[PDB]
Amino acid sequence: QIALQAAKIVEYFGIEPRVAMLSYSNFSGAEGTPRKMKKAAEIARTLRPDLMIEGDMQADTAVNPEIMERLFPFSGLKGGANVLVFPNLESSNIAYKLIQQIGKAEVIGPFLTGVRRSANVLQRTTTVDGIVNSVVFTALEAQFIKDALKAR
Amino acid sequence: LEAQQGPSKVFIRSAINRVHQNSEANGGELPRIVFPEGTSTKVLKALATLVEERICQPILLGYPERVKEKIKALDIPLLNDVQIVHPSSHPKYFSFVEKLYSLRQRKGINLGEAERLMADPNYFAAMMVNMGEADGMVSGSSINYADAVRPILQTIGTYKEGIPAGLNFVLLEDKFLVLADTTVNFNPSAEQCAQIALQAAKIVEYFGIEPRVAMLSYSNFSGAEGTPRKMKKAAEIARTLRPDLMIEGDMQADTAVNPEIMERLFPFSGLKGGANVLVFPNLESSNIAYKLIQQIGKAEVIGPFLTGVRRSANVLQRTTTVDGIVNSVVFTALEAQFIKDALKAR
Amino acid sequence: LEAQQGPSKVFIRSAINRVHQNSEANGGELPRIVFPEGTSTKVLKALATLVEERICQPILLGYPERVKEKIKALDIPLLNDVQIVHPSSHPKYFSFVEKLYSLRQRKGINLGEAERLMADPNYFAAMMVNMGEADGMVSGSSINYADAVRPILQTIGTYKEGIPAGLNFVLLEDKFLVLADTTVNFNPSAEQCAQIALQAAKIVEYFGIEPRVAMLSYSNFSGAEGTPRKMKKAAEIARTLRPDLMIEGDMQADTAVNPEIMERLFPFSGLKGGANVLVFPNLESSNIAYKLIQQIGKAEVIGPFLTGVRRSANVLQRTTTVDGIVNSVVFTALEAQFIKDALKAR
Ligand SMILES: CC(=O)SCCNC(=O)CCNC(=O)[C@H](O)C(C)(C)COP(=O)(O)OP(=O)(O)OC[C@H]1O[C@@H](n2cnc3c(N)ncnc32)[C@H](O)[C@@H]1OP(=O)(O)O
Ligand SMILES: CC(=O)SCCNC(=O)CCNC(=O)[C@H](O)C(C)(C)COP(=O)(O)OP(=O)(O)OC[C@H]1O[C@@H](n2cnc3c(N)ncnc32)[C@H](O)[C@@H]1OP(=O)(O)O
Ligand SMILES: CC(=O)SCCNC(=O)CCNC(=O)[C@H](O)C(C)(C)COP(=O)(O)OP(=O)(O)OC[C@H]1O[C@@H](n2cnc3c(N)ncnc32)[C@H](O)[C@@H]1OP(=O)(O)O
Ligand SMILES: CC(=O)SCCNC(=O)CCNC(=O)[C@H](O)C(C)(C)COP(=O)(O)OP(=O)(O)OC[C@H]1O[C@@H](n2cnc3c(N)ncnc32)[C@H](O)[C@@H]1OP(=O)(O)O
Ligand SMILES: CC(=O)SCCNC(=O)CCNC(=O)[C@H](O)C(C)(C)COP(=O)(O)OP(=O)(O)OC[C@H]1O[C@@H](n2cnc3c(N)ncnc32)[C@H](O)[C@@H]1OP(=O)(O)O
Repeated sequence: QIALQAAKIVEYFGIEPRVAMLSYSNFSGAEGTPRKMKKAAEIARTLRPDLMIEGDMQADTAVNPEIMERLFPFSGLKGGANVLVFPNLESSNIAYKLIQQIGKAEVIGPFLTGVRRSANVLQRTTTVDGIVNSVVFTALEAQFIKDALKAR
Repeated sequence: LEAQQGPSKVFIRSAINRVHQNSEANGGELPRIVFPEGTSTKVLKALATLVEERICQPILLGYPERVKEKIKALDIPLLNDVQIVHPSSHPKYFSFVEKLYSLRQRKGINLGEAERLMADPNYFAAMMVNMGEADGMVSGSSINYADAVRPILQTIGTYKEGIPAGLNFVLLEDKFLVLADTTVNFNPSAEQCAQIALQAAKIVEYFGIEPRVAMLSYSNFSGAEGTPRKMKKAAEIARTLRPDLMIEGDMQADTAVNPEIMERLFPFSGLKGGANVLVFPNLESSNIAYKLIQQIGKAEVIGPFLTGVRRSANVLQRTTTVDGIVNSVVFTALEAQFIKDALKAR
Repeated sequence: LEAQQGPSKVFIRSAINRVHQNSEANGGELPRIVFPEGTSTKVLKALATLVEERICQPILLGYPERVKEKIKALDIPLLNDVQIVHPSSHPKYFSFVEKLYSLRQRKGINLGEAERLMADPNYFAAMMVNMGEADGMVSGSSINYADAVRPILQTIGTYKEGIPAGLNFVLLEDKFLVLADTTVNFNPSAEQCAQIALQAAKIVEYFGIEPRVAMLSYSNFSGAEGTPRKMKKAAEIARTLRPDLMIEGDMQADTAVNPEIMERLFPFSGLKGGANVLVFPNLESSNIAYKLIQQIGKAEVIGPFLTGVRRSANVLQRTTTVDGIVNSVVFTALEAQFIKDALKAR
C-alpha cells in the first residue's frame, strides 16, 4: 500500500514510477525481511499490474540500472528505480537523514501521505529552507485535494 | 592550511603510503593475500592494478590451467607469474583437512565432510590464513556475503570478547565517517552494539582520529521501548566499557553527524563536535544506508571490512567494482601487515 | 503354507525379481543410477554386487582417475566398464547450470553461484535425474542426511500435494512394518502427518498388501493436549482424505503392532488385525526407533527411502553397510522404473 501511494505521488509529477522493495539481500527470499519484501512486491504487482515493481533487492542494485542488468538480468525492473520502499522505520529514517546530511543531494520532506486532508509534519531538526519547501508542497497537495473535493 | 587536505582521495593514498612504509620496514616484504575467486574477471582486473602498484602478493586459487586461460583471454600480462594454487593439489591440503576436522569434529564435520569442504576455495583460503600460509584473504566477489563469510567465521573465528562486524568508511571532504556493523548481525543486542562500537573506535584510533561514537535510531533521546531503549542501553554499556570516549545515544542521523543541530536542540548531550562513528540498530538500516550513500551520494565509501576476526579476512560485496576491490585489498593488506606485526611481538 | 514364506526371507528376493521382470518387459534396459560418491569404498563394494546382479547401470561422479585409482586399489574387476563422468567436463554441464539458474533465480542463486553449485557431485546428480539423463540417484553414504538431501529437494522438489518423508521397511518373520517418516520432517503437523501416512499407504499398497495406518504416540486414545491431540487430528484428516483405508489414532507403539492388545483393551478402534504402517510424532522418535530396531532388534530394516519427490532419489544413512547400500539401490531401481514407466505413459 505504501508503494502504491508513493507511485501515485510520483505519477502526479509526470514521471513513470519504478518501485523497489529494499532489503539487505539480492533476490534471496530468505526468512525475515527478504521474504516480507518479496511478498510485498508480489502483492503490489497484483494490485497494480501495469507498474514496474520488483523485490527484494539492495539499495545499490535498485538505484543502479547497470548493476541490475549486469548481475540480475531476470528482474522485471529496468532503468533504475525511482521509488524505494524500506523494510522498517529505522532503515528509512536513518537513510534519508544521512542522505540529507552527508550527501550533496537535496532532500525535501517528510510528507504525510495516506491522510484524507493535506496535513504535514516537519522534522524537528529542520531548517528555514526545509520549512519553505515543505509549505510549498503542502500548498500543492492542499490545492489538489480541494480540487478533487470540489469535483465530487 | 591543514584543513584543506581532507580525506577525499588523500585517505586511500595515505593508506597505500603506509602499506609501502610497513613493507619497507619489514625487509621489503609484501603480504601474501589469497584470492579464492581466481577466475573472477573483476578480481583479476583489480589484481593487475594492485601488482602494478606494489601493494600485495596475490595467491590465486583454482585449477592453474583455467586460471591461466582466463588471464590470457582477459589480456593481463602482469599476472603471468602468480602462485596459482589448486586446493586439492597443495602439499599441505591433508594437514588443512585434519586441522579443520579437529576444529569442528563436534559441529557436524568429520573427516569425510572436512575433506569435501577443503576442496572449496573459500575454506582453503580460510585455512591458509589461519595456518600462517598467508596473511589475509579477499573473497565474496562472485557469491553472496553469507556463504562467503561463513567459512571465515567457522575457520578463522573471532578473538575473545569480539563480535564480527562489517565496518565501512565514508570519506567526506573534511572528515571520514565510520559505519558500524553493516553485513553480519541481523538485530544486535545492546551489548553487541557496544562491542561493535568499541571495535569501530579502535579502528578509527588506528588512523589517528579521536572516535566519537553515536548510537543511531529514529528518536532523539526518547528512550522509548524498542530500538531507542536498546540504543540508549548500548551507549551506557559502551561508556562503562570505555569511559574516556565520547559515546552518546540514542539519536537520529542528522543529530549525530551535525554538530550545529545537536548543539542547538540537545545541548545536554556529551557528544560535541559531531560523530564520526555511527552504529546502526539492525542490519537493514546499516546496509541500506551504506549502499544508498555509496550510490546516490557523491561521497566515496570503501568496505565492508570484517572486524572482530582473529586474522585478516575480508569479503567483498558482489556488487563491487574494480576500484572497490582495489581499495578493499589495499586496506586488507594494511590490516594483514598490522596483524602479522602484532603476532611477531610475543 | 504362506506362513513359512515371510517377508524377512523373501522380500528382497522378490524386489530383485521384480526389477528383473520390469527390465525384461522393457527390452532388458537397466535403470541408469548416478552415484555422486564415486570414490567411496562402501559405494564401490556394493556396486560390484549390483553389477554382478545386473540390478542397475551405475554412473559414478568425480574425476575419472581418482575413481579409477580407488577401483584398482579395492580390486573390483567389474567396475572398469562403468561410466565415470566429471560434472564440470560434461557436455551438458552448462545446460544444467542454466536450468538451475532459471528455476532458482529468485531463491538466492544466480549464474555465478549456479556454476559453483553444479560443480558439486550432489547437485550435478540431482540435475541429471531431474533432466532425465539418469533414472535415479543414490547418495548420502559419505555425508550427513541434511546436506545430502538439500540439493534433491532444491532441484527435484516435490510433486502436487506431496511432502518429503523417509520410509523404512522392517521385515519381520510374518509381516513387514513401514515406519514413516524417519529422516526429513522435524515435527510435522496433523496435515503433514496425514500426507505422510497417505504416501506410506500408497507405497505399501504398491507391494500388493492392504495398508493399515497407525498414528503412534505415548498415549492410548487419550486425546490430551500436545502430541496425542495432533495424532488424533492427523488420523481424522487422513481418514477424510482416504475413506477406504483403515486408519486409527492416537495409540502407543505396542497397541498398534499387537492385535491382541487392541482387541482386549480398545475394541472400539477401527484398526483390526494390527497396523503395518506407523506414523511418528516427530523426527527424534522415528529416527531413534528405526535405528534401535535395526541395531538391537533381530528384524532387518531397509531404508530410509525418500518419498514425496517427483523423481527417484534416495539418500543412504552415513552409518550404513554394504548390504544396506545394495538393498537401497535395489529399491531405488524399482522406484526409478516405476517413475519412468509413469512418465512414458503420462
Ligand atoms: C503531490 C500531490 O499533489 S498529492 C498527489 C496524489 N494525491 C492523492 O492521491 C490524494 C489522496 N486523497 C484524496 O484524494 C482525498 O482524501 C479524497 C478525495 C479521496 C477524499 O477521501 P474521502 O474519504 O473520499 O473524503 P470525504 O471527505 O469525501 O469523506 C468520505 C468518507 O470519509 C469518511 N469520513 C468523513 N469524516 C471523517 C472523519 N472525521 N474521520 C473518519 N472518516 C471520516 C466518511 O465516513 C466517508 O466514508 P464512507 O464513504 O466509507 O462512508
Ligand atoms: C555488503 C553486503 O552485501 S552485506 C549483505 C547482508 N548480510 C548478509 O546477507 C549476511 C547476514 N548474516 C548472516 O547471515 C549470518 O551472520 C551468518 C553469515 C554468520 C550465517 O551463518 P549462520 O547460519 O548464522 O551460522 P553458522 O551456524 O553457519 O555458524 C557460523 C559461525 O559464525 C559464528 N557467529 C555468527 N554470528 C556471530 C556473532 N554475532 N558473534 C559471534 N559468533 C558469531 C557462529 O558462532 C558460528 O561459529 P561456530 O560454528 O564455531 O559456533
Ligand atoms: C590495523 C587495522 O586497521 S585494525 C586494528 C585492530 N585490529 C585488531 O585485530 C586488533 C588487534 N588484535 C589482534 O591482533 C588479535 O587479538 C590477535 C591476533 C593478537 C589474537 O590472536 P590470538 O590467537 O587470539 O592471540 P593470543 O593472545 O591468544 O595469543 C596466541 C598464543 O597462542 C600461541 N600459539 C601456539 N601455537 C599456536 C598456533 N598454532 N596458532 C596460534 N597461536 C598459537 C602463541 O604462541 C601465543 O602465545 P604467546 O603469547 O605466549 O606467544
Ligand atoms: C537416516 C538419517 O541420517 S536421518 C538424520 C536426521 N535428519 C536430518 O538431520 C534432516 C532433517 N531435515 C533438515 O535438517 C532440513 O529440514 C532439510 C535438510 C530437509 C532442509 O531444511 P533447510 O536446510 O532449511 O531447507 P532449505 O531452506 O535449503 O530448502 C530446501 C527445500 O526443501 C523444501 N522442503 C524442506 N522441508 C520440506 C517439507 N517438509 N515439505 C515440503 N518442502 C520442504 C523447501 O521448500 C525448499 O525448497 P525451495 O528451495 O523450492 O523453497
Ligand atoms: C515403486 C515404489 O516403490 S514407489 C510407488 C509410488 N510412487 C509414486 O506414487 C510416485 C508418483 N510420482 C509420479 O508419478 C511422478 O513423479 C509425477 C507424475 C508426479 C511427476 O511428473 P511431472 O514431472 O510432474 O510431469 P510429467 O513429465 O509426468 O508430465 C509432463 C508435464 O511436466 C511439466 N514439467 C514441468 N517441469 C518439467 C521438467 N523439468 N521436466 C519435465 N516436465 C516438466 C511439463 O510442462 C508437462 O506439462 P504439460 O504436458 O501439461 O505441458
